[PDB]
Amino acid sequence: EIFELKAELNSDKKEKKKEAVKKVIASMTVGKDVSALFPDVVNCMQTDNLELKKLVYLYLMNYAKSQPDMAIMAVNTFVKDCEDPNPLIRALAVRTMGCIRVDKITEYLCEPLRKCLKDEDPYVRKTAAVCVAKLHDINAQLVEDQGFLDTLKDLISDSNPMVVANAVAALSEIAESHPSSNLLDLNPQSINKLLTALNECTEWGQIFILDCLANYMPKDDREAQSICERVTPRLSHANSAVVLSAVKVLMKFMEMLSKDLDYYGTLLKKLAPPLVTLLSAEPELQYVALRNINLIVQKRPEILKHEMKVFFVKYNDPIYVKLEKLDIMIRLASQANIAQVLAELREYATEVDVDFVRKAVRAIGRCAIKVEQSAERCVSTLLDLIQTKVNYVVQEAIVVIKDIFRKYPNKYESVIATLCENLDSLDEPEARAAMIWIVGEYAERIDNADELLESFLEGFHDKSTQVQLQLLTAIVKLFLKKPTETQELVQQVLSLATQDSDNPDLRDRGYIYWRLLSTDPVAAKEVVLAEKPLISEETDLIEPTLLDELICYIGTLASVYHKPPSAFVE
Amino acid sequence: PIRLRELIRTIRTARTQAEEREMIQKECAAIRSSFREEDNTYRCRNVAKLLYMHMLGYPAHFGQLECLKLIASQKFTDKRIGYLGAMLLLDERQDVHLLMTNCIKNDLNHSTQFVQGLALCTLGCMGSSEMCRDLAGEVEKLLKTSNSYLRKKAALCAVHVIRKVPELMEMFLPATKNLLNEKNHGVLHTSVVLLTEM
Amino acid sequence: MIHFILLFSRQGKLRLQKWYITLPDKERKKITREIVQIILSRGHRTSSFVDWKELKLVYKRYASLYFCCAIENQDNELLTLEIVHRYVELLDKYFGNVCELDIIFNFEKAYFILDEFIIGGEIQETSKKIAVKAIEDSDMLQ
Amino acid sequence: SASAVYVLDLKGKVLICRNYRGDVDMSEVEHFMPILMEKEEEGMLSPILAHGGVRFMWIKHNNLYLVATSKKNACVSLVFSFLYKVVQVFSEYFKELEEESIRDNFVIIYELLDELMDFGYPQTTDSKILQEYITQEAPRPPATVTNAVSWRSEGIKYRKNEVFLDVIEAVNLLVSANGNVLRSEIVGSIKMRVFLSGMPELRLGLNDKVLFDNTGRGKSKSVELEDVKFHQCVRLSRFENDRTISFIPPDGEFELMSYRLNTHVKPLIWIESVIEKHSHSRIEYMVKAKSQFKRRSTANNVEIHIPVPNDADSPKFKTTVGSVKWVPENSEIVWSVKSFPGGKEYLMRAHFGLPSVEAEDKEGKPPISVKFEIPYFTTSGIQVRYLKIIEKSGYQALPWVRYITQNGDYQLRTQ
Amino acid sequence: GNIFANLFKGLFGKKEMRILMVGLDAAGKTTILYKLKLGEIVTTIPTIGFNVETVEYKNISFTVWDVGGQDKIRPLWRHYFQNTQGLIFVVDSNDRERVNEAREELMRMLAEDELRDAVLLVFANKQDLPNAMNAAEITDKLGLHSLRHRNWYIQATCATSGDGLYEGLDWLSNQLRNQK
Amino acid sequence: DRKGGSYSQAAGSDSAQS
Amino acid sequence: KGENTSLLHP
Ligand SMILES: Nc1nc2c(ncn2[C@@H]2O[C@H](COP(=O)(O)OP(=O)(O)OP(=O)(O)O)[C@@H](O)[C@H]2O)c(=O)[nH]1
Ligand SMILES: [Mg+2]
Repeated sequence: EIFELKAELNSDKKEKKKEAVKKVIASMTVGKDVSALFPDVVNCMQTDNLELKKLVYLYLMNYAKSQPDMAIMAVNTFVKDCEDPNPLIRALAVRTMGCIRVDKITEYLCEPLRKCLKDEDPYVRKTAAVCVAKLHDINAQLVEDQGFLDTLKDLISDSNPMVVANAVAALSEIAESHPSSNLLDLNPQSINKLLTALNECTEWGQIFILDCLANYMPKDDREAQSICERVTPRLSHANSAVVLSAVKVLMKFMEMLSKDLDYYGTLLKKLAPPLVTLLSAEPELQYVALRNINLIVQKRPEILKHEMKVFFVKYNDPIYVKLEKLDIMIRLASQANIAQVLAELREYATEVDVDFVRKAVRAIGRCAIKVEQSAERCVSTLLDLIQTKVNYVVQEAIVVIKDIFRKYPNKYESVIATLCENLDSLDEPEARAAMIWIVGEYAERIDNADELLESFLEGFHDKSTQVQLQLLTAIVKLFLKKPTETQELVQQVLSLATQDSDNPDLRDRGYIYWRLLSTDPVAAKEVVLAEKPLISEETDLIEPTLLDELICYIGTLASVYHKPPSAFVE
Repeated sequence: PIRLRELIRTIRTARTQAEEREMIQKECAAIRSSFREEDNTYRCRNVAKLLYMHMLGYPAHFGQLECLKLIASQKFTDKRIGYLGAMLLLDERQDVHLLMTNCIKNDLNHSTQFVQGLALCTLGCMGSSEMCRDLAGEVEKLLKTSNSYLRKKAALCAVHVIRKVPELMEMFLPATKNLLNEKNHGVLHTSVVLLTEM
Repeated sequence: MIHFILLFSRQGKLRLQKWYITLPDKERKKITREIVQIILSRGHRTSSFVDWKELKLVYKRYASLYFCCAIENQDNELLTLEIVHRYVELLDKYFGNVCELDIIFNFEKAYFILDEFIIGGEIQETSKKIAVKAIEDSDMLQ
Repeated sequence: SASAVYVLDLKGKVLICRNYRGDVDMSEVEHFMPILMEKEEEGMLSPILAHGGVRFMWIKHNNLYLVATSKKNACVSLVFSFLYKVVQVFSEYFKELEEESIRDNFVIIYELLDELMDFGYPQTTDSKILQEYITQEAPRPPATVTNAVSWRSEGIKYRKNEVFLDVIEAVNLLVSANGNVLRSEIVGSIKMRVFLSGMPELRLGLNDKVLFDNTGRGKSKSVELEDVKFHQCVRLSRFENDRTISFIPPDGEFELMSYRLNTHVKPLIWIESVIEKHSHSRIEYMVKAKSQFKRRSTANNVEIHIPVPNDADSPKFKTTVGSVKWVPENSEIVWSVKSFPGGKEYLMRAHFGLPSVEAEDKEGKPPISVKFEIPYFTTSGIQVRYLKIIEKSGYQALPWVRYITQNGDYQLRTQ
Repeated sequence: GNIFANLFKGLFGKKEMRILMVGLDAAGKTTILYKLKLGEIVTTIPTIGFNVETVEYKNISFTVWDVGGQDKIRPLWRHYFQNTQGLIFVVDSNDRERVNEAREELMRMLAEDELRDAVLLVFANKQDLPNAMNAAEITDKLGLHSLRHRNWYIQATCATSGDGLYEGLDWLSNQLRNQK
Repeated sequence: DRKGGSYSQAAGSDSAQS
Repeated sequence: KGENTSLLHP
């Protein structure tokens, strides 16, 4: 096996050497630890056929960190191959040299990189540009000593737009790890030159050319207007990332644009069709598009204000896309499309996804809280859902009703009778507590509030801390409001929560309630049953400082998670 | 009437989860069509395929009445298939085991030692709080018999009934008295287990 | 008494299952998945005993396919292993060099043998030849 | 900024891996399968995974998921675009996407992976251009990659100059259960199979609404495409200046332009379906399909998928025209119609059995989907006006184009 | 297609038909089924489950599925409504207090949209005591004539004797079979 | 012929627009 | 394979 393979690889016949190389590649791909034979394959490296040279280079790259000591026998071969007339061989050698993760090998590779930096072949130039970035990532000090920054800077100002884009990408990668000292930023002439090659750059080069403008900060409207005019054609790119990159560049440039001029209006009008087109991409890109829309929605919501139909989740849409569709609809929800939003939510409540149902209920509640003009419609929909006899739907409706009552309970007394008998046997802590709180605060439209609380007092000492606290608060409120029918109920609650209640917070609350009852029951009406101020809703809009930073970081990992780039990298 | 081996080979030939689900649905459509026709000749193959699909993770709710019908059947293979289906897809929470009490009572007095044993095993495996209430009288009748192969089954059924109905242990005291002289190891083990449970 | 007995393969596929506790179908599936994950996520020196949900879940696989049991905390643990070994030997004797292929195809015979051997989580016959003779007599009835 | 591009299998085995940056250990792929299983089993499964400080963002292919590990704050959109380009290249090179070719085409697969991306930054993605430098059955790289034109190889000569176009229409209609259409979007698709000699510069011309308004002829039938996306060959500057679509078509079939605009017209097919499902006893399917399209057009291969009960068995079909078949694998009534003349009306009366025992869990309401495909029908009214084929040598081109209308996202919500 | 085999089978008798056995407990259903199948008055314990048997008469295999009248088994009659072609109702004229319950159960069973082709088959059971009513008083009390699109037939059978079974079988055969 | 509509020849440019 | 092997190999 191993001995036979070594003998075949140590033969003078190329027909057996190629088969041995193929078998070694298959074993490594099949999951065989062939790193022990690295020195044996070192001899069979300088071959005229390019088919075996690529396999040897790949094996060395995959077996470079494993046997760094045995890799010292390849510098001469790389140096010899870095001068072959064929551009493909030189490019392969340059790619393999930078892929070798050897600390003692990159030192001697500086000369080949310098020689290939000024290569006439555009493929050789691209390979050298990639190898320079790889070496800088491996060793920044070696790259700085070699003086490759000056050569990289001149790459952008030369011919071969593919090579220029590769050099720009390498410079951006180097500056990304750089401490911002001695930045590679360029004046407006460099930006114009890069834009000149943007129309001739490839799909991959287009992203590299557009990423450079993401760091530049415009200072004048004329420069910003020219940049916007040049990036306008980028919205008609078939590549989804190119369109996203153009949109991000336009958003970044809009921070210096003036809304008084008509350029801002044209940019806003030309961006909605791009968002609509991006919303029809692959399901994998659907999540990225939704994240980008949510990030840009909080900044300029007037662009996609009239775009509501495209936010509807499709039947075959993925779960990750369905969840983002609800968030997009909630962020773009308005009274103009309130009926459409309610209809979409009603249809989303007939599915089978428990997580999807909970998300739909939360979105409906958020839409009802945000806009008070559709409060009656939301209440009617919640009542219909509660009558639908769905356990998860019932819990979601109970939570939504409890949230709405604390927000807009002035005209919420017309639904207390319907919720008085709505299957209170549900044991969900998020629903039972909400129902208890609603009964305690809304103990005026129901004449059987005391009777309902009797069923919930059977296991108050062993139900839950939050549930017990809510029940105690409801009992105290009922006693303060109507103490004739709840005189003994308050005493029983105090006895159960003060004598048999071992909860520290619950025991303290019970003791405080007992002291208030025994001190001044009249004062408890103005102390306990007081008019609370308006509840401050938790705003879903991000902080303006984070939005500005998130605006520049568009299409990256920090945008999908909606977190700062330094709060997620390791 | 596809054979169980053919269905197993077809299932093993499925690689993708979606492909396996599609094949299972295609087989279940034919199974439901055969059941709706009141098939009685090759019902064993359909029952085996349905049991395999249920064990493979497919629903078998519609295949409840067919098992009840096969339990009260006369074919030995059909009776065995019905007993297996009742043991597998039948439980206390099913709510369809109430009708199985009549079938168990009918098969409890069967002269065949295998049908009665199969019914007793099914009752022990799927004992209910109400089935044991209406089956306690028949269990005690078989507990006083001298059938060595049936003594262990009767002891197991009594133990299951006592576990399901602890208040019915009073009816087993006069039946297990003077039962420590059994020569058979299984009968002695069953008697010891019943005494320990009591 | 054995709460449940499950025959599952190393890949996770279950070739046999017999639970003596009336549980919901979704609950039973979740319990089976958890047991498979625990057994599949255990080493070869775990003692073949697991206390899952206060149940002495014993795992003892003599081949690629393993075996599982659910014994309450009221009896010895070695008794379950002895019973499992006896059941495996009886199945091999009845089948004749029992392999994984015959288990999937001959699941009905294995279920019948288990029913004739263990009923309600407890054993039905201590001997190994009497059970084989009874199974053969039952099968010969047609 | 992908660190390593790897290809897994349905059993979690990595069929092929290609490290790009090397900042992530190769042993992290083992936890990808358990992480994916946990995410799927808890509803948190997403194409972008995260193994601690390393993110595994990948999409699911026909047979394997192309998961690419990354560590820095790399562009997820760039990774997705690279994965899509790799999938397209594999489809162009390999006719099938399965495990049979991964273990059989490794010699060319490794070379393609090495040449496509270096250090996580792809440089070449054209399958036609890449086919001249990497073959499975090597000369210097072609000048097309180095030159600006990376989508049209020079020196191509053919006996004839014939280009076949395809105006493919996608009718997407989202009809709610109330009977009203919510989302009605029609996306145009102009796909051309360019086969000419040399490097012609195609100058496509149509009766665009914007172009007609600019020229002053905004009174005839003009297509008002909300979104018009040109291909890589289409010059963005020319389209931005005066709506001039000037580009060099590639050698073969490719997507040049893709119109996309909303539609405010009535549906070409009106489906009136009823569900007289008795409580565990029987069910009725009073489905009536009315063709609102033009009578001169025929919908070839009409496939109206009607979701029948999942547990329905012993069904009887009472229809008028077309073959109706129930597929147990799909669990729906396939209203298959070979040819549907415009204005035709098909009435169906379903009747299937139902078990007495109710289902343990709900199954939802799948939407009814129609698969009508009527060629030679242009609902949007957009007609090609001209196609300026200009070559330096000088030749008489014979361009061709066809209009095909099919049903896209034409799903009808159930009641 | 060829139907020569079907014609040959029908020349000597091919139709079998089906039947159902429903009614209240202790209504003579088990005894009636035993008399129809065997011909003897067999005493059995109350039907906890159900009894399935077949009767061969006039070249037709009349399969009968007895259903008990237990309170917990009253709503279980819907299981036999699938693939059911016949239905026979046994009344209990000896239970005045249970007559209303039996009528309500019959009305509830007749209020199913799936069991519509099953003609009515009323059997006057317990026709041995002087307190039993005639074949019209029970029908008038139950309002069998008010069953629109339902073919009901009242027949009185004595469990101890067995008289009237032949007439009921002939009526059922005439209602099911519409040939010579 | 061909399913989906027979192929039709296209013009060269807008002859009516000069 | 590993499945055709006997459970106990006896
Ligand atoms: N002596 C006598 N008893 C009758 C007569 N007709 C009905 N019965 C009573 O009706 C009962 C009939 O029981 P079965 O025939 O065994 O079965 P069933 O009619 O379905 O009654 P259940 O088993 O309780 O559902 C008998 O127990 C008798 O007490 C009759 O003509 N003479
Ligand atoms: Mg009876």
